[PDB]
Amino acid sequence: QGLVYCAEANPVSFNPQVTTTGSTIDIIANQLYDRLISIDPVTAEFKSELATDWKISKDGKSVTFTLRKGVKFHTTAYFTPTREFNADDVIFTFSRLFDVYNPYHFVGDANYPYFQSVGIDQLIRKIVRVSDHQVRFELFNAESSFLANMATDFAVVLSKEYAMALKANNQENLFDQYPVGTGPYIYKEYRRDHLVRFYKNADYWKHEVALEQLVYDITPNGTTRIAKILTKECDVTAHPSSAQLSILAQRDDINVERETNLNIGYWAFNTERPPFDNLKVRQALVHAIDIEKIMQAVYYGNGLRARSILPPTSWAFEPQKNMPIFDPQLAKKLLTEAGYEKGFDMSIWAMPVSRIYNPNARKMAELMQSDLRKIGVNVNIVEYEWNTFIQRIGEHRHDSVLLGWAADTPDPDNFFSPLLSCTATFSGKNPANWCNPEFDLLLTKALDTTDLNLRKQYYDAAQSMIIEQLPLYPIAHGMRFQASSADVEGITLGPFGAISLANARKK
Repeated sequence: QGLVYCAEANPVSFNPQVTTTGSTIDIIANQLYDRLISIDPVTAEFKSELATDWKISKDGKSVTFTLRKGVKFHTTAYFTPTREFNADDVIFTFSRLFDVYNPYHFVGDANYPYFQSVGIDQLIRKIVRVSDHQVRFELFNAESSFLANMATDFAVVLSKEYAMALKANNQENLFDQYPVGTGPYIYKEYRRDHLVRFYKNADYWKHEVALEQLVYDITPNGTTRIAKILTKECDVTAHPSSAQLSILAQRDDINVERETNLNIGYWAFNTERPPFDNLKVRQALVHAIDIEKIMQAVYYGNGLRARSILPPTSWAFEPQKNMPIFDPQLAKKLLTEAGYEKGFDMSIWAMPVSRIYNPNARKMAELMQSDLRKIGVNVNIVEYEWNTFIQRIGEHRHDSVLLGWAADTPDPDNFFSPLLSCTATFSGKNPANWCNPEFDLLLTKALDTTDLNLRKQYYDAAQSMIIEQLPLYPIAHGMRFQASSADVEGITLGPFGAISLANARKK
């Protein structure tokens, strides 16, 4: 038997290294690949994946991974391995991110958005082959988030042999399109904007894989995904429309999981674009927004109002005393002092698809447009296809944007570096377009130490800084939902990271 998953977007690649977009990661990361290590969703301890063991040196500058033996790369229509997984695959995979001499470093777009945002090339000096099944990472400095970064869905292990065979024929451009991994499923077919089809990996190292066939039905329209699960054309539906949760709840043969999750939905200002570079304007705009109306009409009472950019479940969470409160009069008063008592036009870019942190950006934008009109700010709503949308926000084309972040790890840095740091801005991320070295300094110091208390102190000051300067306005944290036919079991919906179907089964 097989399983049909209704995906909300086309995958932008079959290599997790080149995107941070959940829509893509959900499809490819846990299905085709494995990592060196993962993070236990309950205890937050690192768990063995392709690494059986790891040790950090005294000074935190060397990390040694012992590797699993007997691990096979996929046999696909286009590739048949000659050897089992080893240290060379690790050294190739990760050096491709930071080493300009790696022959794939510049392949495709030459962009690795997560890794560049956390400044990977200022972190890894080199990777040493101590033996066939052991490698040592040498770092320029200790970073307390390093293992957490090696546990992200982006840190998959690629095939050096495949990479090299394609290079010998000048077909490096196929590497990221026709993937080879060690994961539970294998690439069979992809039809742009229609479907992707994976097959069971009969050689999977970790366990026997239950499903023979995995199909992703690319279906951007939220109501259509509801429709498809109701008619049983799909067995699993990504990100169900909150307006249709009640309908799904009433169907006996449909299960809907609802889980707490580390995420933030926010309204980011393009801080390099006047007038949004003016702090008074940013303050004015936020006080104009009826957030409680939003908690009700958008999140349907299922979200938690944001008290900080960090979700209350983050270990560094600290509620901010000066969170802006809804006050149109105060909003009007600031707008004037900012020099805009006749207001101005502005765009609010809205996502076309439901996300954990914002189930309906369009509706939220419309509510905001209505609120803002009341103080003379004329909003036009901008919206594009999901992947196009992410790309243009990455180019900072917008005045302001409704976006957010679903955390890939429970390490608080995962909210800060990829979101608000200088390097993030220079790597096509950071919707606020905010480069503040004094803020970046706090994040560096939080990483110079492993001491939780010391880290939290810096994250406390980082949190306060975001509220004072308002590069973005934290709005809410959402629940993670997923709908599936009652015939489906073994699906993992955790508090961070992408979906996995590795243990999925029917009946």
